Amino acid sequence: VFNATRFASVYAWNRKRISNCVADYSVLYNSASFSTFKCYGVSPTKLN
Amino acid sequence: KNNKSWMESEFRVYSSANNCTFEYVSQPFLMDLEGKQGNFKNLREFVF
Repeated sequence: VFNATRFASVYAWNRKRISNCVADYSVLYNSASFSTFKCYGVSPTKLN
Repeated sequence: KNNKSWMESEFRVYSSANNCTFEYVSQPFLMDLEGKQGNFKNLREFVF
């Protein structure tokens, strides 16, 4: 999703359903490849 | 009966599918579709 070919519009957003899998989120927080990283209600290290 | 090849034609499982939450597909294999007559030779028991 982050490295997708092209993103959708603000009113017809491409909602990707994610289920039955795992993923590292601390690497995304420390990826140094994002402009905005704002998590509300939960820390990026807590949700891991 | 004849010129058989035991090939699949009809797939009448369902009409449509939407709002999927789980998906899984096993590795490719070749099922023994050879239709034989007589007594029962295999017993596949399952519990759900």
